Amino acid sequence: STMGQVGRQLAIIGDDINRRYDSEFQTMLQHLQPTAENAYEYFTKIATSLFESGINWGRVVALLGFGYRLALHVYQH
Amino acid sequence: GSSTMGQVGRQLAIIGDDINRRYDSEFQTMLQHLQPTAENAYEYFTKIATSLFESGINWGRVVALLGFGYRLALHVYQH
Repeated sequence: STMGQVGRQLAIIGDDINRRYDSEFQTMLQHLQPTAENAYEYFTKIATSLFESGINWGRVVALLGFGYRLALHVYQH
Repeated sequence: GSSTMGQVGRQLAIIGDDINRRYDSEFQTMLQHLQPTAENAYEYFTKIATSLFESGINWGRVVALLGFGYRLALHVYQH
């Protein structure tokens, strides 16, 4: 039942993560204007340049979220 | 674009570095309060994950759970 307590604190963290950077993702997507024909190439090099300048869990998270929004952007366009 | 990929990559580096330090303290508090071992880490994680997601799931919550699982693994390895 303490599993709910820890689970509730992750819900706050995740909901805070979900809204804190959601706007910053869409700004990049508008400046990128990605399509199905360039999404893979855009994503792969962006990932390489991000990680070759350093990698940590937060950067992995930021890239995962970017890739998720990038996929949503391409599906809707 | 060419130089464009560096700009977006640098913006993700800022976001990731802000994420990495914004919640790192909140995770370690959870790990100290749970005191997980190799023999209860899986049960701890699965129950926490089910209760987290059954109250709702979004990208941030998936992210928060991944990070918790990563730190939980680091904590168990160190003990």
